[PDB]
Amino acid sequence: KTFGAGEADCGLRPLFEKKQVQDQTEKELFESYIE
Amino acid sequence: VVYTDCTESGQNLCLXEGSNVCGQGNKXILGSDGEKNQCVTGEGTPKPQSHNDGDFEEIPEEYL
Amino acid sequence: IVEGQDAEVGLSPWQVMLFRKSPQELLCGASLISDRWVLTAAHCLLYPPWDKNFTVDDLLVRIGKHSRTRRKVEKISMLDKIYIHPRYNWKENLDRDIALLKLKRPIELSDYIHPVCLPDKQTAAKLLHAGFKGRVTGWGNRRETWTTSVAEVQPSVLQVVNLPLVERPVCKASTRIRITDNMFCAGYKPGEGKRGDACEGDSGGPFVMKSPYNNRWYQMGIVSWGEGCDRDGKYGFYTHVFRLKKWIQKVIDRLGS
Ligand SMILES: *[C@@H]1O[C@H](CO)[C@@H](O[C@@H]2O[C@H](CO)[C@@H](O)[C@H](O)[C@H]2NC(C)=O)[C@H](O)[C@H]1NC(C)=O
Ligand code: NA
Repeated sequence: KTFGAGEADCGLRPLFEKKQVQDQTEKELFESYIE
Repeated sequence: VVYTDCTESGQNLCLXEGSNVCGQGNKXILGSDGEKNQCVTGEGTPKPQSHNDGDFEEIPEEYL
Repeated sequence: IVEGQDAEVGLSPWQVMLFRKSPQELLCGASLISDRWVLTAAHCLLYPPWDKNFTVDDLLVRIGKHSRTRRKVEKISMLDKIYIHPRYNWKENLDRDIALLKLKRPIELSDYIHPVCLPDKQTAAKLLHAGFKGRVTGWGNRRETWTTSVAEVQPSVLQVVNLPLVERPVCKASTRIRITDNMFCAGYKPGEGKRGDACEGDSGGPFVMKSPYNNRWYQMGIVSWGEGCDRDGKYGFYTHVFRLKKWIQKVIDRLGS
């Protein structure tokens, strides 16, 4: 481990993804992929 | 790095003609009133970095 | 960040502030990619036009920070080592504008401190399309210019803005600067309805995109350079992280590192 801890859980926010809660604007990002 | 408007003649790495950088190897001749700026070949002086934001509370001594 | 808004608490737990140690001032943004590695732009550390060439002794990073006091939640760290990409070309308008900072000691993660993911081949294939929006965050100026003092444009809380990827031909036609494959641009077109850009002080910080496939956030870009902030018909430019991933892995995987 020269990278250290953190790769396996990277990118999942404790206050958002981990709680299945969405932030105030991430919907705009997904709309840009779909619409 | 954000290039912002040249503020003195002879500067470079700053916006000179419109929203275009006047790069290294050139220098900005600032127009007076009614004159356009011109980015010409020549040795310029980079426009200096703007004052960094130092308006945070002082961090404790441990972090020298 | 121009035309942004105040970030929610915990929105960007990978956000890092790079600070000069003395005098204490904000230099750049950066991002946490593990418990001991920070990613930023090379020009935040080495920029000969400003006689800038920092050593580890000159710098600190702050992680976990949301707002200026006007507690137990931020971490201040020293750096062990700086790594700048071997082919960073500050004469070639910041081609390969990427650097890694090794933290002096591994940090604990928390609700406010957590690493972002780096993209792989599939992530780049899925997410990098013109019109898809990503998100830029930072502590930089809220406008390019001010009337009286720069303090006018300084934010009290981390700012965020979402911005669309722009087609490469449009990026190239928007500037006379030579754009390489190691850069991309983002931002709204004039009369697209909305605005927004990174600005001074946001350089080095992350452009992230959320994958719908695995619900995770990936850092696709590093704020690199702009001609002004939020000017109509101009776009901000970002280091293309995936294009430089082989170097990141090399550095991280080195036995000494
Ligand atoms: C920026 O400064 C560093 C020194 O911190 C320069 O790097 C090399 O650094 C080592 C360690 O100090 C020295 O032995 C030499 O000066 C260089 N390496 C060797 C052994 O060849 C770096 O050159 C500076 N860069 C610029 C463009 O100013
Ligand atoms: Na613009």
